[PDB]
Amino acid sequence: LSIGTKNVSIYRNTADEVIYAGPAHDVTNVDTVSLRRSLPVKKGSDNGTMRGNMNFAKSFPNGDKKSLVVVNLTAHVPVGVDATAVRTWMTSEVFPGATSSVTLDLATKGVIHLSDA
Amino acid sequence: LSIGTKNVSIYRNTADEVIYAGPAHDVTNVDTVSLRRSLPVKKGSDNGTMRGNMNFAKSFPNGDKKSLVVVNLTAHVPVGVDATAVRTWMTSEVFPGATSSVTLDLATKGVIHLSDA
Amino acid sequence: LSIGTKNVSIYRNTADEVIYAGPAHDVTNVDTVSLRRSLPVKKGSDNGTMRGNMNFAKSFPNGDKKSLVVVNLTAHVPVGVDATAVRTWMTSEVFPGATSSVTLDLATKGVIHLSDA
Amino acid sequence: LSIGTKNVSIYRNTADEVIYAGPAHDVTNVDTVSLRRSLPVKKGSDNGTMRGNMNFAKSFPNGDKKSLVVVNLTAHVPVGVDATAVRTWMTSEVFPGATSSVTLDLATKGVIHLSDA
Amino acid sequence: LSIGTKNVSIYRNTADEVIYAGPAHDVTNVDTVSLRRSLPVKKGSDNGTMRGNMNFAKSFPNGDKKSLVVVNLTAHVPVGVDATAVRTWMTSEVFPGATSSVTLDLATKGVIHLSDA
Amino acid sequence: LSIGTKNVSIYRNTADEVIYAGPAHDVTNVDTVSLRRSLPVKKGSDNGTMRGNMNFAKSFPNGDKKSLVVVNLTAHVPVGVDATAVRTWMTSEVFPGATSSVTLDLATKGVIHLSDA
Repeated sequence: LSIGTKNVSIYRNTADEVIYAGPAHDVTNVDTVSLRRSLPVKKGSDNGTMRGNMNFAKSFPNGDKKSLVVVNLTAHVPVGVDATAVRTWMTSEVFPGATSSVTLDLATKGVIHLSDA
Repeated sequence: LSIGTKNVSIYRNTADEVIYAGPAHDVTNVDTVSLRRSLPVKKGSDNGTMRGNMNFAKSFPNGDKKSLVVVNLTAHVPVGVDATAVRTWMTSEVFPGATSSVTLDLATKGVIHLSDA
Repeated sequence: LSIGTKNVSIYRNTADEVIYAGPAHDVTNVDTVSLRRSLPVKKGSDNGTMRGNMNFAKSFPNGDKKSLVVVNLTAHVPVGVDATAVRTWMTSEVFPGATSSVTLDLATKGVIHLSDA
Repeated sequence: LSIGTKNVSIYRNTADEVIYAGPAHDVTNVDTVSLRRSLPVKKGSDNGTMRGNMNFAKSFPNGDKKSLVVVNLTAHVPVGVDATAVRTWMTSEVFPGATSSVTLDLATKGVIHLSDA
Repeated sequence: LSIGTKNVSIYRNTADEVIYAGPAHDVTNVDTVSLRRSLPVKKGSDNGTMRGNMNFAKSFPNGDKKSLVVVNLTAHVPVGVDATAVRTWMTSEVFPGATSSVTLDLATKGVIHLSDA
Repeated sequence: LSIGTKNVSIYRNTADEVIYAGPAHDVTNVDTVSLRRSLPVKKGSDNGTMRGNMNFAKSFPNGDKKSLVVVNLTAHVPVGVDATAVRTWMTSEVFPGATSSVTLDLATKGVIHLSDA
C-alpha cells in the first residue's frame, strides 16, 4: 500500500473519506494522506460535479511547539465530461506546473508574479 | 513566462491574485492558471498562516455545452516553520503522491481506496 | 475481487452495504454492483428474516442523455430455515429460471405470459 | 410451459401479474413463480420506466412450522434505452454474478465483503 | 487474515471498529473477533488516552437455547508513555498471566484467591 | 503466590475483589493485578451470568509525571453453558489471538486492520 513513493497503511475508513498514515504517524506526530470525495448530486438539469480532495498533513517544529502543514489537491469534474480527456490534461498540463518551483515559491514566499523567460 | 512546460501570459492582475492565460484561452475556451496568496495576519500572539493557492481551469466538451474542470493545489504553512524543511517535504513526499495514478483515479472516478500493491 | 466473470474494486463501504465499481465506472458512466444486508432482528418471539440484496447498476445511452438500468436480486430467508436446503433450492430452481429468456423478456418487453412450449 | 428447468402451470392471471405454480404447489405447500410488470407511466417530460419483477416463493420447514422463502429479481428499464444492449449486459454481466456463490453467501451468511482474488 | 491461529474475514467495517468473522459465523451463530479503538482526544493540556478493545464472541449450547460467551480485552495507554516499555510489559507481565489457569478459573467459577504456590 | 511468571502478594481483600501487588508496588508506584467477580443472580427464569475480570495496572514515566497503564480482561459466561467447552475455546481460540502482535498494535497504535496474511 503506497501513495507515490511513500508507503502507507489504512488509518481510518468512512463512507467517502479514507485516511492513511505514513510510517512516522503516531499519537503526537501527524503524517497523514486523506482521500476524500464528494459524489455528484443530480439537482435540476445539472447532473452534478464529482469533487476529489487529496490532503497531506505533516507535523513540523515551530519554535517550541508543533505546527500542522497541510497541502490540499482538489479537483472538480462535472458529470458528462470525458474522463480520458481530463486525465490527459491533468497529466500533461496540471501535474508539471503543480510540482514546479512556482508552487514552492508561492508556498514559502507568497510569489504570485512569475518571471521572466 | 512558463508554468511547468506550458507558456502563459499575464491575463489579470490584482493585489493578491494573478491569472495567467494559456495558448488556448479565448472568449469561448478557458485555459487559465491562477496564483493566489493569503498573507499571514499576526493577530494577537499567533503569527498566522501563509496560504498559497494554485488554480488550473480548463473548458471541456459536455454534451452540447461546455463544462469547467478546475484543479486546486493549496498549501497552508504556519509562520515559524522552516521553509527549507517544508520545501523538502513537498518535493520528496507531496509532489510524487499528488502526480500519481491515485490523483487521477480520485479526480475522474472518485476512488478513495488505493488497493493493494 | 470478482463477481462472476467481472473484476471489481472496493468503492464504497458502509456498515451493511458495500458498493463495488466495475472497470467502466467513472464520473460519467455508472458500472456498479452493490451488496446489502438486513440482518434479522429477533423481536418478541419471532426470530426475524435475513434480507440479502444484490444491485446491478449500469448507465446506457437514452437519446441525448444517459439512463440508469438497475437489476435487483433479493433473498428473504426466515431464521431457522436450513441454509443448505435454501442454497440447493436457489441453485437448482431459482438460478436457472432467473437467467433464462423469461427474465430478459420480462425486463426488456414486459412479457408475463411464457407461452407455450 | 416451463421456467428455467422447472415445469409450471398457470395458477392465477391478472392484468399485470401472472402467478405460475410448480408441480408441488398445493393448498399447504407454496411453490410459485410470479411474473409482475409495472408499465411505464409517461409523466411530464420523463417517458417513465418499465419495472419487471420475478418472484420465487417456496415453503420450507422452519422447526415445527413452515416459513416462506422468497427470491425477487427486479429490473428497472427506462423508456428510450436500446433493449438489445440491455439484454446483452444482463446476459454477460448481471446473470453470471447473480447466480454465483456471492448470492448464496449473502443470503445465508450476510456476507457483503468480497474476498480475495 | 489471521488473529492468532484463526482465519477470519472482514464482516463489518466502521470508522472505529472492524468485526472479523470466523469459519463458524453465520446468520444464526456467532463467531466473531471485533477490534475497537478510541483515539486520543487532546482535551485541555492532557494529550488524552489511547483505548484499544479486542472482543471475542461465540455462541454456545445452553440447554435448549444458545448463549453468547464474550471475552473482552481492553488496554488504556496514556499519550506520552513510551510505547516500547508498554509492549515489553504486556509481553512479559500481562500476557503470561492473562492466559494462565487463573483466567480459566475466574471465568468459569469466579475464583479470586489463587492459593498458594 | 504466582499470576503467570509474576510473584505477587495479597494487598487488598474484599468480598468480590482481591488486589495482589507485584514486587514494584509501593505507596507512590502502582504494580497490581486485581481479580474481580460478579456472581450469577437468579433473576426470574434467567439463571444469571458469571462475570470475571482480570485487571493489570502499572505506572510508567510520562514526561515529567507518572501515568497509569491498565489492561483489562473480562469474561462473561452465562449459567448453564458447559464449562469445558468454554475453557477449550479460550485456550485454543481466544488466548492465542489475545497475546499476538495484534494486541500490541491495537494497544499502542490503535490498529484495527490486520492486513493481510
